[PDB]
Amino acid sequence: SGISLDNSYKMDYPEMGLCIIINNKNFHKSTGMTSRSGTDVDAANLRETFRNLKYEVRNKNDLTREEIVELMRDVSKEDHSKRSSFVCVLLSHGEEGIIFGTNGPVDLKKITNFFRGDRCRSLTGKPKLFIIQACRGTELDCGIET
Amino acid sequence: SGISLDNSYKMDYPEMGLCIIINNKNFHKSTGMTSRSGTDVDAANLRETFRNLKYEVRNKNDLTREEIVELMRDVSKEDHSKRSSFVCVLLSHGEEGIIFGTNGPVDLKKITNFFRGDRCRSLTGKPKLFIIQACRGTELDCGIET
Amino acid sequence: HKIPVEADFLYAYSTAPGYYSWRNSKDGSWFIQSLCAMLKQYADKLEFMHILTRVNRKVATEFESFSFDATFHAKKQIPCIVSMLTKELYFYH
Amino acid sequence: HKIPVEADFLYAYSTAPGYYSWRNSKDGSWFIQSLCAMLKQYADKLEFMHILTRVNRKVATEFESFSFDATFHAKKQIPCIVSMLTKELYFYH
Repeated sequence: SGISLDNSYKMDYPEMGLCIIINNKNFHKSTGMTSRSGTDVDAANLRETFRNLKYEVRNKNDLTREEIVELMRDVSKEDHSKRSSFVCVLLSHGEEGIIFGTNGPVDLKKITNFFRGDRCRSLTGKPKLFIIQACRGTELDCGIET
Repeated sequence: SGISLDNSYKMDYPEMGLCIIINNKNFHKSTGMTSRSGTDVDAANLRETFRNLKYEVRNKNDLTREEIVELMRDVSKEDHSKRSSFVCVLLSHGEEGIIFGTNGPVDLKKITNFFRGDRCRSLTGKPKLFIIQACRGTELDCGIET
Repeated sequence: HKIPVEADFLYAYSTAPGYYSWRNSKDGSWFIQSLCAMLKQYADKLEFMHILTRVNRKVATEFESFSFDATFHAKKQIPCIVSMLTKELYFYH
Repeated sequence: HKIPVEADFLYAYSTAPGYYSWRNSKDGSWFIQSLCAMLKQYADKLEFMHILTRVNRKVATEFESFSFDATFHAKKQIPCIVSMLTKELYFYH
């Protein structure tokens, strides 16, 4: 065939891939974390948006730190051979490098490590997208008038 | 005039802007930091590359932590009104969030803060690029066979 | 013969390192609102990084906090695109 | 009426967060070598994020460490593009 360039990811596999949405709104009282009002609006918006991009969306609500790790591990163990990519959306409280389960923190690195090129072979060479809606600290941007 | 879209930065100012290259090869013995052999090759490559992009390149070699902060402060105090952008290249030893002067560390945030939209008015709305060639920790990527 | 194990990852952060992330109880978070709007409008036209750049501009220009608490009033937000991708990404083909 | 003070910044890191950054005493660092090569070849043709993506692929595929020390042998590297930019950036006009 003619000249072949590989500047774009192959996104024509039979399936676009999974879109895992973790929506944490209610947190255990003991954590002292407040409810995240309006997060359901985000969760629904994402479900529809990615549905239209042909992603197999799976919504999970109010997951403990244990359940988040278990979910990610299980998902990374699936056969993504026929999938073009992987998308994970995290909606919760957070700190730099951390996402909160309903009962405690989860290091983002622990979550993403399951998908490393050497740990999830069926996703090796494929785009792995993590969308994070959570604080990364307490700093506030005062902005500048333009 | 016809329809006007602003999807691209205005890069047609009289000047493209400054390209400050900080090349730290030799470090004070007391730090116990080794010389960065070959860094001059990088420094020269960048000088020529950005020269061809019409940037006003300024090379600085072996700067102490004090000199780095002073340089950045002074540069941020210049009038960049006629410049399209700003580029700063850092070549040195480093750790996560840190770049090393020849005699000690410098928080990257301290360096970039001088250029905040509210602290460097002549660069507000203009692209500020920081290119960092330095370690961000000690982790090694074992890679995966494809 | 090998690729980095950290390659082909894209982290679309709602905010810059060390910063707070804003949410509107009625409309949803500033970031997700903007991300979905831009994907809906440009997913069949622009490369992913360019879509995310539009998201950065939308969040940066169209949102500002309002609070009775001076500490949290009139604040802004800029998302943070972190790419370890090795190719351009288009949702269409 | 305002923009974030952290907006319009682009951080082109030679390596991923927490990782070592490789350098060749003779050819220079893997990242800078690749960055200059891609800017020389594409600065008058591609948007900056796309140029940096090419840099990611070049570093990721064309470089691998060789060391007598097993600890540092056969290692790889992926650069890390961190964008807080609000518009596309072309070095030409």
